[PDB]
Amino acid sequence: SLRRGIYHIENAGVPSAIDLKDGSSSDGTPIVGWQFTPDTINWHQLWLAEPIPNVADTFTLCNLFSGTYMDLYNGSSEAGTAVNGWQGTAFTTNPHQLWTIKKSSDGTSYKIQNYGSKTFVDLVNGDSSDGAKIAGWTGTWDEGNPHQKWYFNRMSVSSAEAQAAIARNPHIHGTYRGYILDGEYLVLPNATFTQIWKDSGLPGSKWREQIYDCDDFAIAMKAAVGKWGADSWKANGFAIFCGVMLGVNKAGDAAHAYNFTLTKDHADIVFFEPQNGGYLNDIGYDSYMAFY
Amino acid sequence: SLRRGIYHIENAGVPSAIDLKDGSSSDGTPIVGWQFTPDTINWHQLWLAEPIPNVADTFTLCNLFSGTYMDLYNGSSEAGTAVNGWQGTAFTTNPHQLWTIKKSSDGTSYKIQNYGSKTFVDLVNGDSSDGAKIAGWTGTWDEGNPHQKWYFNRMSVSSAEAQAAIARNPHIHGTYRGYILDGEYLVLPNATFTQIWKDSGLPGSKWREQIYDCDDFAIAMKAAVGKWGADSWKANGFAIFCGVMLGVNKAGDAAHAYNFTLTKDHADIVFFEPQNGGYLNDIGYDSYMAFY
Ligand SMILES: C[C@@H]1O[C@@H](O[C@@H]2[C@@H](O[C@H]3O[C@H](CO)[C@H](O)[C@H](O)[C@H]3O)[C@@H](O)[C@@H](CO)O[C@@H]2O)[C@@H](O)[C@H](O)[C@@H]1O
Ligand SMILES: C[C@@H]1O[C@@H](O[C@@H]2[C@@H](O[C@H]3O[C@H](CO)[C@H](O)[C@H](O)[C@H]3O)[C@@H](O)[C@@H](CO)O[C@@H]2O)[C@@H](O)[C@H](O)[C@@H]1O
Ligand SMILES: C[C@@H]1O[C@@H](O[C@@H]2[C@@H](O[C@H]3O[C@H](CO)[C@H](O)[C@H](O)[C@H]3O)[C@@H](O)[C@@H](CO)O[C@@H]2O)[C@@H](O)[C@H](O)[C@@H]1O
Ligand SMILES: C[C@@H]1O[C@@H](O[C@@H]2[C@@H](O[C@H]3O[C@H](CO)[C@H](O)[C@H](O)[C@H]3O)[C@@H](O)[C@@H](CO)O[C@@H]2O)[C@@H](O)[C@H](O)[C@@H]1O
Ligand SMILES: C[C@@H]1O[C@@H](O[C@@H]2[C@@H](O[C@H]3O[C@H](CO)[C@H](O)[C@H](O)[C@H]3O)[C@@H](O)[C@@H](CO)O[C@H]2O)[C@@H](O)[C@H](O)[C@@H]1O
Ligand SMILES: C[C@@H]1O[C@@H](O[C@@H]2[C@@H](O[C@H]3O[C@H](CO)[C@H](O)[C@H](O)[C@H]3O)[C@@H](O)[C@@H](CO)O[C@H]2O)[C@@H](O)[C@H](O)[C@@H]1O
Ligand SMILES: [Ca+2]
Ligand SMILES: [Ca+2]
Ligand SMILES: [Ca+2]
Ligand SMILES: [Ca+2]
Ligand SMILES: [Cl-]
Ligand SMILES: [Cl-]
Ligand SMILES: [Cl-]
Ligand SMILES: [Cl-]
Ligand SMILES: [Cl-]
Ligand SMILES: [Cl-]
Ligand code: NA
Ligand code: NA
Repeated sequence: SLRRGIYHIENAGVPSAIDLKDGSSSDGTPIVGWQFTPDTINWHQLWLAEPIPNVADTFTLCNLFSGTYMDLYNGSSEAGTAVNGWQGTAFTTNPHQLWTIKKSSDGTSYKIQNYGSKTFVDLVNGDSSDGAKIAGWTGTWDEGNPHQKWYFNRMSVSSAEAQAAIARNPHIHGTYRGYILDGEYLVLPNATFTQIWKDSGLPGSKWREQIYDCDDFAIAMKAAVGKWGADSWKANGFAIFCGVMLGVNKAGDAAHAYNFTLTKDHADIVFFEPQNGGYLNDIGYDSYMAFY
Repeated sequence: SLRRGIYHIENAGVPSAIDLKDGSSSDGTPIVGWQFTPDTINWHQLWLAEPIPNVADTFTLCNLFSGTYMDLYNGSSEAGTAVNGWQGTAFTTNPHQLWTIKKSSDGTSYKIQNYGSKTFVDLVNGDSSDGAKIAGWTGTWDEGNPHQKWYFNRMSVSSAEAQAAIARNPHIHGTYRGYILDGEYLVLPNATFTQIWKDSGLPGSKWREQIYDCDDFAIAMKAAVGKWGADSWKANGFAIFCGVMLGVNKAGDAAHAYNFTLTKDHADIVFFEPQNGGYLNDIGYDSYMAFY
């Protein structure tokens, strides 16, 4: 089963993503194929998949930027029926907004079927151009047709996943305790994590004994990433990944406060020094506490 | 011995505080007697007392706002010698800026003696008017003269003191762990804590599932109080008191993230709800973790 999470949804035949045109919140805004840049935030192309209770393999798909839902227009089973963004709710009973998502016959990509119409999300004619129509279309679960096949590229971690990446790190103190604050997290590219740091004003902050020292830098970075999240995205039900750690050096006589993020493959953490913007696989400290 | 800390220094004969005139950082800015308002930040009237290593009962006194030091002008032992703010450093060997501070013969107020001149800080003629001259003057350790007697009203807590106030609270979970970030903390009046909340923009923030929920409010408040500290005060070597707590309800099935401060008498904590500005002796949660 596809897991709850945020996905960048990429056609299997051509490198077009599912894009809500201009990120618009208007009802009936077209969902189209569009090119994308890897290792960036693709602002109009992220989708929060919310599993429906007791309805196997069935989800709402909420655009992260607009807060509006993937909607098959009037639920029509006619081939060519528009797929658009439309107002809704995460656990709606409106079948126009409910999608059964299961692996295709290649075992890697998925097909996306409207729960009411039983038709599939289709990149019409396999057209790779920016703005190409996506429609509901007749199809089967098992056929090869790449027009109806979609890679769900996972852009978030659950809290259990973040905890696993931390636990595999070698720079964790024996007395470590971690404090989990949310359930599902958008993982940022370093380019974006850095941009938030820059825009927070921290690059200009001066270290001052106790009154603006390492703990203040680290907490300010976390707060800046939390503000960024709320100010940037209209969907609810996820957070943005940015941790704080306290750590102690090998000699046991100096402690430090810093941030952390996740690798691109989501399997490991990487430390961030908010006093200078650097990313480090070894910051010189073993973490005794984290919150994220 | 007077403990390291921040003090509001009040004459024993008349209710005038030691005030660095207009908070000015200029060398030679007069230190004068001035009236004050209890339970406020008295912006020009706070002094960070730094003990000198191996020099019994002897300190520098740094104005918290200006960052400049109490200085006996050219170290003169003449009665009437100006006491002024002047550039220096926390552990200076300049005797013009070193002060031996010990209890007077009333056992409550202190006398303040210049380490070089052996003269005492004196509110000239006991004058209660705003802007009255403070000077160095001849005197004795044991005499009653109220012109040379000063109540050191303690406005900060050590970390050990904050930890004690938390440990006496009844709403602490069995699994509680606290994480100490600094060593000495300015305790804010609630009026000021509230003003920082208002000025942070939090009163206008909307609760949103995971993306701006209780943890985000609490961390933003802490960050706002940390920014306030650095932007408001020029002295170093202290922090501003504002904690974050995570807690769990009695039934064990709901958790919450909130802030905390200290009572006026510094002996107890009081919870703060950053979603609405309220102060509570019981927020409905027992804390399992804190950082401050
Ligand atoms: C059959 C029809 O279903 C619902 O209307 C849908 C639309 O539903 C969504 O938007 C409407 C406002 O237009 C409303 O906010 C609703 O809660 C939301 O789910 C939408 O799916 C469009 C495009 O496919 O189709 C129908 O208009 C319902 O509101 C109608 O009363 C009626 O039951
Ligand atoms: C080039 C082409 O690929 C396949 O046709 C697709 C369409 O395939 C879907 O619709 C057809 C009926 O129109 C049939 O139901 C098929 O099972 C289903 O997957 C559809 O993807 C459209 C729009 O993008 O493009 C092509 O027509 C294939 O069936 C055709 O034989 C042909 O090889
Ligand atoms: C005896 C004299 O002592 C020092 O000068 C002091 C002043 O010292 C303070 O300010 C000066 C700059 O004016 C400098 O920054 C110094 O480090 C600092 O401690 C001050 O106490 C004034 C007013 O009482 O008196 C003397 O000017 C030293 O700089 C001089 O060279 C000389 O040794
Ligand atoms: C009213 C007055 O109070 C006391 O005199 C103080 C001064 O006291 C200090 O200085 C005198 C010498 O001028 C002497 O050394 C005394 O021990 C020392 O405390 C001084 O505080 C000035 C400036 O504020 O005001 C008064 O003159 C007292 O000795 C006088 O007899 C008289 O009762
Ligand atoms: C917010 C906006 O994002 C970018 O433009 C989007 C655009 O983004 C995708 O396509 C561009 C090329 O047009 C790049 O491949 C990006 O990496 C993609 O994410 C599309 O989403 C369209 C259609 O909805 O809207 C544009 O606003 C960027 O080019 C803009 O500068 C801007 O940052
Ligand atoms: C920053 C400034 O603070 C206040 O004025 C100070 C003044 O403050 C004291 O005296 C006033 C009465 O003049 C009240 O009692 C305050 O509670 C005191 O803290 C003095 O410090 C003088 C001399 O250094 O400077 C003034 O700037 C306040 O009145 C101003 O509005 C302002 O907030
Ligand atoms: Ca949360
Ligand atoms: Ca600090
Ligand atoms: Ca610290
Ligand atoms: Ca959150
Ligand atoms: Cl094409
Ligand atoms: Cl096939
Ligand atoms: Cl949701
Ligand atoms: Cl008077
Ligand atoms: Cl006497
Ligand atoms: Cl200091
Ligand atoms: Na820096
Ligand atoms: Na509110």
